[PDB]
Amino acid sequence: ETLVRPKPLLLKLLKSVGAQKDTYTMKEVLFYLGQYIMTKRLYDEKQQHIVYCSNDLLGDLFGVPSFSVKEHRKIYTMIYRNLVVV
Amino acid sequence: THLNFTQIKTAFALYWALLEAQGKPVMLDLYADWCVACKEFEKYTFSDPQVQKALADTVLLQANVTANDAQDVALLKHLNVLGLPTILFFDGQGQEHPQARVTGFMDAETFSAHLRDRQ
Repeated sequence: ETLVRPKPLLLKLLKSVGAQKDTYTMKEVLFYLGQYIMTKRLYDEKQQHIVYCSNDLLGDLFGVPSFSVKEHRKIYTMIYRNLVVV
Repeated sequence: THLNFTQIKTAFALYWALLEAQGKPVMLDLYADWCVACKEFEKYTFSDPQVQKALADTVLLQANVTANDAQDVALLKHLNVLGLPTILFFDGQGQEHPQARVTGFMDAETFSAHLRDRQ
């Protein structure tokens, strides 16, 4: 929704799924993030709402071994912990 | 002329989509060609500009399972869908209200009544 500048790490990931910008809306960041997980297939095929980042940049960036997409707020904070605002 | 729905394939895409909503209520239309009731739904009910406005505050999702491939069946099994048409509703935290499943055809009016049983 509102404009934000991803930190070095969240940018390095974001450029990897075809974002060329340096400044994004929120909905964008969420979108390109979803894509990174689909791309690297970090979700469990059985329980698709479960994401394994331990052993991947996303783990270091969120600082957890795994998480459930079901926990909206937690992920939102883990993201925001890698932005700043215009 | 047609409502604007973002397409989904995997259960992941759905769960990610519910996150991206955060706050907005969500509607999920399962769709297929071989489901006439679905194309009937699309053309007659989602064109109707009364419907369209009752959904303007609501995020709109669509799965196309016409292929009935593995990712299509996993989605359907996980969602516990028995057959099309099926339309699913989510409150703002992304939990489905199963009471408010639609499992049949409805016109513009009946739909807008069922949108008095949403979220």
